[PDB]
Amino acid sequence: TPWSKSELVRQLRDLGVRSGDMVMPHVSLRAVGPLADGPQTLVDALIEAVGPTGNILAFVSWRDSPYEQTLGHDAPPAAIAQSWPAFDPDHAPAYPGFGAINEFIRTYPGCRRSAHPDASMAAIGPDAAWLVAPHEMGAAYGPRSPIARFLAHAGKILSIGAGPDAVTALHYAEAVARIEGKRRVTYSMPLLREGKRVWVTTSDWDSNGILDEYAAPDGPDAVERIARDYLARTRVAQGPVGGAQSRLIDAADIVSFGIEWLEARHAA
Ligand SMILES: NC[C@H]1O[C@H](O[C@H]2[C@H](O)[C@@H](O[C@H]3O[C@H](CO)[C@@H](O)[C@H](N)[C@H]3O)[C@H](N)C[C@@H]2N)[C@H](N)[C@@H](O)[C@@H]1O
Ligand SMILES: [Mg+2]
Ligand SMILES: [Mg+2]
Repeated sequence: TPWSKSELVRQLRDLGVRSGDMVMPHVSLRAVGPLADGPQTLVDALIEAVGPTGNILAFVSWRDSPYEQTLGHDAPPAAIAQSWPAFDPDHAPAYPGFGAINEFIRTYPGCRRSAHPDASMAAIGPDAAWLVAPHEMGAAYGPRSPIARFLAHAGKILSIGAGPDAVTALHYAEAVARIEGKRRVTYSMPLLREGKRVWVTTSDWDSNGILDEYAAPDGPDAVERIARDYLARTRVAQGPVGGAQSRLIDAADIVSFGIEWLEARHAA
């Protein structure tokens, strides 16, 4: 029988979500199983669980990010440059590959959306505007990004059937780790500025693997390795949300662990 909003809220409370919390979810809807009203049921449950003073932050990206089409070039290729849509935060759909729940989050009334087209973050709650801006090119997951502010805001990572590789906040640890050999990428995104499309080319840390040994397309990357080690070494509330094995992780603690993990393994 499909899970109801009330059942999910009670499960979230059992896992340790409290009114007023700042939560970043990573969801496998397949693991959760059927929901009374589809994915919206779990969105509504998350909002109820954090309450009217709580906040949700999600990494939603953009269905049409021209990442692969511009990667490695000093400017967008001519055909891309002429016809790609500018990123419009009000209308651009979320990227399906990071979870189908994210499009429901981003379209929720009052949701705010960050300006970085590839790293776009959506937030719901009283602190949403403060969470989502600034989000500049060159600051995808590191200092000055919404992730940085999430980590300063008592953030909790709510993994609902998701694997250790899903922990986006660990890209902050990669950004700040004092290690040699860090990989960077160059790409271009089409922004809206005063109603006009402006292409911006930037470099940033490689979010597909901070060192060569973490950058195999299949993984495992550093996020996955760090998170697997952390979860083997730390008390973390675990329990069901819907049909999904779930965990509620202190974000600052896992990111600090990840910085240490990288710096212990890689020369400065
Ligand atoms: N590397 C191994 C990991 O790979 C993917 O996760 C990555 C994404 O690939 C990356 O995406 C970027 O590169 C994509 C491919 O070019 C673009 O499509 C996308 N627009 C662009 O933002 C995110 N920023 C960070 C995330 N950890 C898998 N989901 C994950 O399970 C696996 O562990
Ligand atoms: Mg508050
Ligand atoms: Mg809207």
